[PDB]
Amino acid sequence: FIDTNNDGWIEGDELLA
Ligand SMILES: [La+3]
Repeated sequence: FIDTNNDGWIEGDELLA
C-alpha cells in the first residue's frame, strides 16, 4: 500500500488498489 497523507496507517482510499 501507499499512505497518501503519511500518518503510518493505511485506511480509506489508500487500501483501494
Ligand atoms: La493514512
